[PDB]
Formats: sequence, structure tokens, C-alpha cells
Amino acid sequence: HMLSDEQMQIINSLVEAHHKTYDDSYSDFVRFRPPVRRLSMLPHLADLVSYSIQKVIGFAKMIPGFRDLTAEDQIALLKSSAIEIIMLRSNQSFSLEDMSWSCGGPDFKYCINDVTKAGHTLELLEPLVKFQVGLKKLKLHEEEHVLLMAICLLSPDRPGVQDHVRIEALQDRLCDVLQAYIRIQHPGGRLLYAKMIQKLADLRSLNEEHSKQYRSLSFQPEHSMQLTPLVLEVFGSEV
Amino acid sequence: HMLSDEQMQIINSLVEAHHKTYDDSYSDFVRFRPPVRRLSMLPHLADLVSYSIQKVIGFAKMIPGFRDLTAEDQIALLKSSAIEIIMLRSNQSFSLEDMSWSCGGPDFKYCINDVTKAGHTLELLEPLVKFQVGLKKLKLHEEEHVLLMAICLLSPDRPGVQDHVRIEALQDRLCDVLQAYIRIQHPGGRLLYAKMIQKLADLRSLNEEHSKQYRSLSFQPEHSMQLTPLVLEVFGSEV
Amino acid sequence: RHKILHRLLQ
Amino acid sequence: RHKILHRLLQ
Ligand SMILES: CCCc1cc(C(O)(CC)CC)ccc1-c1cc(OCc2ccc(CO)c(CO)c2)ccc1CC
Ligand SMILES: CCCc1cc(C(O)(CC)CC)ccc1-c1cc(OCc2ccc(CO)c(CO)c2)ccc1CC
Repeated sequence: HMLSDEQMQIINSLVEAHHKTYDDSYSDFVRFRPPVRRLSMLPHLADLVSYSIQKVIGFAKMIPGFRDLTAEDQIALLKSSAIEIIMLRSNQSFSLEDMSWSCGGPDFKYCINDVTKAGHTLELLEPLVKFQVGLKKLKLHEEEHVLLMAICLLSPDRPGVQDHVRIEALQDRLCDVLQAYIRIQHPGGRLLYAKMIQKLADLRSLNEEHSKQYRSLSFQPEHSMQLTPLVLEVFGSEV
Repeated sequence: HMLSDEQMQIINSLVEAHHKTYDDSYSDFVRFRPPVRRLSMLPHLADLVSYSIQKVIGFAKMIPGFRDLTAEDQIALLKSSAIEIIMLRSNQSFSLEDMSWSCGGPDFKYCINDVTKAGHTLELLEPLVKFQVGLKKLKLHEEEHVLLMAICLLSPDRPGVQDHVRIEALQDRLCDVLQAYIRIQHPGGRLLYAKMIQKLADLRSLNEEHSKQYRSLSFQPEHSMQLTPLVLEVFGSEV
Repeated sequence: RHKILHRLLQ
Repeated sequence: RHKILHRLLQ
């Protein structure tokens, strides 16, 4: 069988949005507070993460349907899933070799070494890298990788979501394409779809862990003053 | 006549505090978000200013007497005068030659050129530079320069101050030393004290102007998200 | 309540 | 109310 135009349109809409919100040159990183190898990485990583939220937001605004949700629902979806979309989008720079994130080169090559001095512990980093490695192995296509981000972001089972039904539709019309594409365009992708959805479940645990650790950090002003207004607002607890 | 030990003690206490909170190497500037020559300077200047607040706070905590005020009064004094202390402390790097702020070298040499793309207008920059030039000419001693900062910061006529009387005492015991020192240790400083107090009055107008312009900028989230948590909190309107 | 998120979302 | 100012002031 084969996909339909409507479906193909969705894929081109997403893939484009990703391209438009993910700079392969990573030249924006030079504008972050310099990396430094006591939480010496917090400034640079905080900037990287804030910057990523801005990209994740830009991506969402282009997911077809998303822009028609209520401003309230849009936020609820972002606040709860932004951290997962960031973990998903960051895989495109994760390297199995050096086991790190290589972004344009040195200074922007975050080994498990430097990633420690950002306020988080192994209780997060361990599962995180484990995730990046596992995910990196599914050698997804750009099309599938971008779909998974739109699916993750359009999960109606996030706290705060009002219309936990219209979002159900959207995510469903999304999982359809993913299932289809994998069937029609991915050789040896018979057990893929199921492996991907499992990743979305792993993102839930990582989300939980990051949340706990973020709270402890964020409670200490000597540390929260190192963050950015956007990071504070998005990862904040304001209802 | 000559000063007393008590007075001399105050001067050594201040001068030391200034030395301890003002790095002549300006090596901390490398850690700011890089300067960039549309409000391209906002990131770097926001970082410079946030960093300066931290220094101004550190200075205050060492002004004798200040630490005994109520936590509430301490804040009221900082929130209202921090911007003036920064303008006063920044003079130590202002250069009459190039008419700019030279901090360790290039990238950190802010001409009236780059200082424009930070969100402020000539309605502030004009009087500001005018101030820096005028002040730079009073060729103050470190002792007098540091006293003027402690006097400015201990003004009881700032909104929010509760004990507008105990602070009156402190600032007074401060103006005493300044008047004395200028008399006993500054040749040709007969008309100085009066010129200095006039500067404290100019700082009031600059403060007013910055406040107006800060409000407009700070009202636009695309811009306020460029600031830091400390800058937002200190220049904020929270009562 | 979510000043920056709003401005960014339009 | 002034979280960071407080922590810095001690
Ligand atoms: C999921 C954890 C997100 C995270 C949050 C925080 C805070 O909670 C908020 C600031 C701290 C209070 C600090 C550091 C980190 C972090 C960032 C990394 O960057 C990958 C990097 C990030 C993004 C992209 C694209 O968005 C790429 C390129 O693909 C590379 C790698 C590892 C870590 C954990 C230490
Ligand atoms: C009084 C104005 C303070 C100011 C506020 C803001 C904001 O209101 C808050 C972030 C913008 C929203 C942005 C830029 C500026 C600024 C900083 C300068 O730095 C001197 C520089 C600053 C400090 C020190 C020491 O503390 C030295 C070294 O002596 C040099 C020179 C000129 C300017 C006006 C454009």
C-alpha cells in the first residue's frame, strides 16, 4: 500500500519546520555564555537549553493543527513536553563514537565529563545517555525523527491540557503517518514503530527525573539566577 | 585640623570593600554573553549590568552599619540606588580620550557607538556620558570615590525606606569623612565636596530616565527575556 | 502568567 | 518577593 497526499503534506510540513528550527552549523552557540571546563557548565548549558526551547516552540507553531489549539493548551503542551522534545532533537548531534554531543566542534563538544558540572547527577545522565545511545541506534529517517517529535509534543496526557480529546485526534493522525511511512518507506522497519513508541515512554521517566533535579536546583537562588527568563518560565510551576 | 581613627577606620573599610568588589583586570567579562557589533549589545550589557549589581551588593554588605539595617531597608536602598552606584563605579573605566568604557581591551571597549544597541536612547546616553565626563574631571581619590558610592547608597530619601532616620545618621557620618578628607587631604579641594554632592543630584535624573526607558524595554518580553533574573528582580517593580 | 511563552507563541 | 536579593544579602 501507499500513503496519501494529505499525509505526505504533513510530512513535508514537519520536515520543513525542523529544518527551519534546527541549525546544522550550530553557529548560534558562539553567542551563549562560554562553556567552562562548581557548576561551571550551568551558564552555557542554561543558554543552550533556553535557546532550544525557543526552537521547540518555533517547531510547534508549525505542526499543523497545533496553532489552532487554545493558547492555554499550547502552553500546557510545551511546558510539559519541551524538555522531552529537547532530548529528542539533541540526538541529531549525539555521537556514538565519543559518546557525546558534538555541536560544530570543540567548546561545543559536551562529553559526559563536562555535562556533569551543570547541576544534574548520574541519576539523570545515566538514563539520558542510555536513551541517546538506544535512540541513535534506531537510525531513524529525518521524516520519522520529526514525526516522533510532533507526536511527543501532541500528547494529550500531559497535566494542564483542557481539550484532552481534540489533541487526541491530532496525535492520532500523526501516529498514522509514522506507522504508514515506516511500512511503505522503511526496509526492516517492521518492529520500528513499536520501538519508537517505547522511546516516548522512556522520555516520560527522564522528564520525571529532570523535574525533580530541576526543582532542587531552582530552589537555590544562587543557582536559579544562572538560568534565563524563558527557562525559568517554561520549567516553572506557575499554573 | 585632622581626621580621627574612627573616620580613618571607615575609609579603610570602604576602600577595601571596593578593591574586593572591583576587578581591575576585568577578566570576568569573558564570561558574559559575547558583545556583538537590533539591540545586538543587550545580551552582553545585560550580563555586565547583572554582574555589576552583584558587585554593588557585595560593596554594600561591607559598608559599616548597612548590614545592621533591616533586610527590608537594605533591599529598598539597593533597588533604588543600584543603578546609580553602577554609573558611579563605571567611571573608573571611562576614558576621556576615546570617550568610552575600556575594560581590559577590545570587545570590552564600549564606545557611544556600541552602547546604542542595548535598548537605550540618547535621552539617557547624552546625559550619561556628560556625567561620566564631568565626574572623570573631578579626578577624585580612591578614598573620595568610594565614599561617594557609600553616601549615594545610604540615601534615606529613596522610596520604600522604612527607617528614614537611622539611615540619615549613617549617610551623615559618611558625608563627614568626605568633607573632612577633602579638607585635610585634597589640595585645591575647597570647592570639591559641593561639586560631588551635585553629582549625586545628577544621578537622580539619570536614574529617572533609565527607569522610564527600562520600563518600556522590560514590557516587551522579546526583550525582557534577554535580561537576567537578578537584573529583572532588582530593576523590577515588586513592592 | 507565562508572558514570554505567549509572545513567542504568536 | 526578592528571592535572589535576599540570598545575596547574607
Ligand atoms: C535533558 C536535560 C536538559 C538540560 C537541562 C538543564 C537545566 O535543567 C535547565 C537549563 C539546569 C537547571 C541543564 C543541562 C541540560 C543538558 C543539556 C545537554 O545538551 C544537548 C544539546 C542540547 C540541545 C540541542 C538542540 O536543542 C543539541 C543539538 O542536537 C545539543 C546535554 C545534557 C544535559 C544534562 C546535564
Ligand atoms: C546606567 C545605564 C546602565 C545600563 C543598563 C541596561 C539595562 O537597563 C539593564 C541590563 C537594559 C534593559 C543596559 C546597558 C547599560 C549600560 C552599561 C554601560 O556599562 C559601563 C560598564 C558597566 C559597569 C562597570 C562596573 O560596574 C564598568 C567598569 O567600570 C563598565 C554603559 C552604558 C549603558 C547604557 C546603554
